[PDB]
Amino acid sequence: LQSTLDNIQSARPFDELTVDDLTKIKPEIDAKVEEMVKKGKWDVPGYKDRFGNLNVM
Amino acid sequence: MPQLVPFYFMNQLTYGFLLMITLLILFSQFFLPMILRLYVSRLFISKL
Amino acid sequence: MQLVLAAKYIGAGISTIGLLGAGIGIAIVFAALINGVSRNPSIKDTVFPMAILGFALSEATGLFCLMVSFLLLFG
Amino acid sequence: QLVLAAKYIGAGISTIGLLGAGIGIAIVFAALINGVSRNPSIKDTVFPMAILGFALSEATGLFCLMVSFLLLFG
Amino acid sequence: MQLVLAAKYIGAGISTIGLLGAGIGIAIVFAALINGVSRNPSIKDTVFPMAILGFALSEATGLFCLMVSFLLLFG
Amino acid sequence: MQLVLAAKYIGAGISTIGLLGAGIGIAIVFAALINGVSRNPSIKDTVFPMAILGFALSEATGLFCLMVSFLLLFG
Amino acid sequence: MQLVLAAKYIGAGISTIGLLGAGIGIAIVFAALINGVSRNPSIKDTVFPMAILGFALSEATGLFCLMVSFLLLFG
Amino acid sequence: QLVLAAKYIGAGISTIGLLGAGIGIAIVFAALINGVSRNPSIKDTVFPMAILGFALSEATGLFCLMVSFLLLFG
Amino acid sequence: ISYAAYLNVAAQAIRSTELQTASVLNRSQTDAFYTQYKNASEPTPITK
Amino acid sequence: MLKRFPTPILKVYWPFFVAGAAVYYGMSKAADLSSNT
Amino acid sequence: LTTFSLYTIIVLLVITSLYTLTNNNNKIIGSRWLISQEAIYDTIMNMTKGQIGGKNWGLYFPMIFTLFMFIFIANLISMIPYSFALSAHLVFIISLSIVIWLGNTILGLYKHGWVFFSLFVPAGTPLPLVPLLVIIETLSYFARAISLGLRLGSNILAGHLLMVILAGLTFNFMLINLFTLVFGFVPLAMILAIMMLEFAIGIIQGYVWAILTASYLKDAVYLH
Amino acid sequence: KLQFALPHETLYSEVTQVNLPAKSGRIGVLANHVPTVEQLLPGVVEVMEGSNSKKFFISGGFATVQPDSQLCVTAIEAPLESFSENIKNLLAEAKKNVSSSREAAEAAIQVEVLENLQSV
Amino acid sequence: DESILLLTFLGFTGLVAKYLAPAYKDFADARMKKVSDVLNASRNKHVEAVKD
Repeated sequence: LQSTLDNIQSARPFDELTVDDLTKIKPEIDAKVEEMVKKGKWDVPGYKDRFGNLNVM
Repeated sequence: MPQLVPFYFMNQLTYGFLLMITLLILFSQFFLPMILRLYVSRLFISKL
Repeated sequence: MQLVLAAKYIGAGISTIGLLGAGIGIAIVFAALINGVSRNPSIKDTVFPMAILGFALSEATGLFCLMVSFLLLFG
Repeated sequence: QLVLAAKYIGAGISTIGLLGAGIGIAIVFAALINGVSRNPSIKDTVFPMAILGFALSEATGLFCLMVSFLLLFG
Repeated sequence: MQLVLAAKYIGAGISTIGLLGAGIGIAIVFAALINGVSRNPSIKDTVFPMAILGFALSEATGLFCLMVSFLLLFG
Repeated sequence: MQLVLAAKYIGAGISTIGLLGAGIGIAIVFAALINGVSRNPSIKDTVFPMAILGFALSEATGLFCLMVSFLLLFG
Repeated sequence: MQLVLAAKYIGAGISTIGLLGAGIGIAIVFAALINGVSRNPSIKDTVFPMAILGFALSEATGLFCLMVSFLLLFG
Repeated sequence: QLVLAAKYIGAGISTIGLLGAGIGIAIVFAALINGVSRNPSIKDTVFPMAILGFALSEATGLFCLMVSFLLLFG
Repeated sequence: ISYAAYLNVAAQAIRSTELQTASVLNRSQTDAFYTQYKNASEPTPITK
Repeated sequence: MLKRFPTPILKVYWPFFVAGAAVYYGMSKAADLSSNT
Repeated sequence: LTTFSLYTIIVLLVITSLYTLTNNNNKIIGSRWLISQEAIYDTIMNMTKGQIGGKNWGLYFPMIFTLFMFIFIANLISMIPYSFALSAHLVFIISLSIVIWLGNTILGLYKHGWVFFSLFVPAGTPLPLVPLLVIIETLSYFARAISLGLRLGSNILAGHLLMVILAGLTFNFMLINLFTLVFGFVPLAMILAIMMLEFAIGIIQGYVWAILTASYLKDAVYLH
Repeated sequence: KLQFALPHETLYSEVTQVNLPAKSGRIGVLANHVPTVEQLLPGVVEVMEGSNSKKFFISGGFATVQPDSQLCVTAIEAPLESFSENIKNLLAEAKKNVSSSREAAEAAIQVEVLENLQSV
Repeated sequence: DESILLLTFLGFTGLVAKYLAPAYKDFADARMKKVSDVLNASRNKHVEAVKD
């Protein structure tokens, strides 16, 4: 946990983070994106519950 | 009006329906899921 | 022949009068939207789809009119 | 010649009938929007009635339009 | 001959104007139906048959106008 | 041709009539804006965009009259 | 010829009818202003800019009509 | 002849334009009366508004009128 | 349902979140018996 | 930049494509008719 | 080649650039340009979940997205002051409208049988006028066929034609005597005001297309 | 001036802008307003003094702009954050209540109250 | 003729760049900030969990 705490402090791209880096750190990214396309739901739930969203309607 | 009437309608329509099929595939397979990557990634950071 | 062509262009002018009705109609739907929202701010998300639906349907009569105008003019 | 001219003129005049239908449609939708803002919850009952009302008002406009086509083409 | 045939067509076109009032008429009735039903939530069982009656009667003037239009056009 | 040219100039004037409806239309939208803002003192952030949408749609119906008017007048 | 010169004066007259609509419209906007300001006597500073905006836009439809009148008058 | 006839007709057509203005003036005045009766006390604020509204409503009528005269005289 | 009854039920619902003080809860408690009378004679007493 | 995820619901859009083919054929005949008087 | 083909290629190239250099290789933080195409995603997500909401709502979400973006770009490209209007070749927009309309009618018939025409009985009424209310509902149902196309078509056509005719008048207004050239800027300003309005009403009409052919698709997907 | 008093509290008992939800939609009062009496429906209320805004959940009551520019608001109980989850559980119970019986009207009010709370 | 129309387009882009482009800059900035702030907040959140 000490080492992990040090890892969060000394390494963290977060001003220029790439989704490619997250796809690399977890294949969960691509798995979920593919599962959503396969599911046929293009609204990922929870996204707008802790990020915004806007609409005209 | 002759600027709204060619007789080239089927010519027009060939290139037109080609653009529609192109964009349909292009959005659906390429450009829409790359926005969905941003969303899913954002939610994955949110969970962790 | 000249009488026919004259009548075509006169007839075109006459049809255009119908559009006035649709313009008032469009306004009436929007008047309702503004009034509804002001009378209840929370209604807005439910009402906004219905408003656009109503706008289009109102507009459609005007487009029928406009099509007669274009049938005379271009045709 | 004169007969051909007459059908074109008549077609123009007939198109004016549509004017009323446009006002009509808008009044139905206006009442819908007003109603739903008034009740918050009437909409389930009212919305079928509104679609019925739309159809009937619109139908009058279609009568004007078919007369226009009967003159113009016919 | 040409003038008489022409006069049929012109007369029909002029006649088509009257129909517009009935269109507005149907809407005025339906507006009241919506408004009333939104006021009470419960008037509706009385008010709905009254409204259908109102529709038919307002329509009837329009239908008389449509008859004259057909009499001019075909007749 | 003098007949057809005269028919154009008359027909242009006929088309101009259509604008009247749009003029009333603009007003109906703005009247709603004023009324609504008076109700809430505060709805205006929501309602003011709705008013802009309303202006554009009503005005657009007006432009259809204007373009037909110019098709006869100039064209 | 006589037909063309006549057509200019006739077409001009027809155009003038359209202007009536804008006049009614202008009044409607002012009516809302008076009633609105009555309902909340401090809404005036917010509402009065909105009112002048509504006036100008309603008036503009009238302007376009009057332009077409002058084009027929002098063309 | 026909050109002179057209002046008289044209003027007549323009007179129709005035009808809208008449309604317009009234709508402003109706609002004045309604407003005064509504607040009891808005009157001093509303009176300059009312004068402005009257003038503008009237102005649209004046434009109709001058076109009517213009076709008649010249 | 009287107008003030209408408001009353709403108020009772509003004391439901759970962070609320005892006095709030006490204001929702009540205990009364409306004892009807007539003429002398007394139709039975029953809780509000 | 780009990534590819196939979206297999192009076979749910079968009546849309069928309608496109019918109108395509019909417009061939329309174009030939308009290139005639 | 064909002018129509050349401008369809130009539209394709515009659309590609918004997802291949607008972004910063998919930066999570979000670039100023990439925020635009996020908002577009959200307003069609939240619109087509609202229109054709149901168990399937996302199955037609790519189609409604490329019907948005095609018209959204084609009502900017068609408004460049020296450009060949694909859209004002009305026959392509109207053909596309009729295609979607027929593809709704066929979809509805297939999914909801020959009792698809029960959609055009909208309300209980006495039985001898139940069929009447099918005739003058269906008449209006394929009036939607031509309304959807002609709406957009009229808007685009009217904008270009209005601007060019008034431009031609103001050209000759400034080609005559210089005292009219002075105080001749106000009619140019009228064309400017119309051009400002024409961009607005073109994006509004593109949104109106995609909600209406979602409403028709709502009917087609879900019977009533 | 605003006077907002409740049978167990005295809140605001001038005040710059006040927004009140009434059976007439929503009413906003700023300075003199027409001196109406309007019944307040179960509500989310905002009271603003300067630009600072404080949000109250109001059980409905009566509102009366007085002709002297005194906004008398009286209602049974209220801040908004304090009212705020368990109540969402309660609505499930209330739905059950609609089933059995006066209780229907009561439960209907409960549906209004949860809906209004969920709304904010 | 068409140079008048091009002059109108130039004026149109002038109004857009005058008024809209700073507004859209501010809009874009605002959202960007919100996304970023949420993102960095989430980073904080897990750092808390490590300590817990």
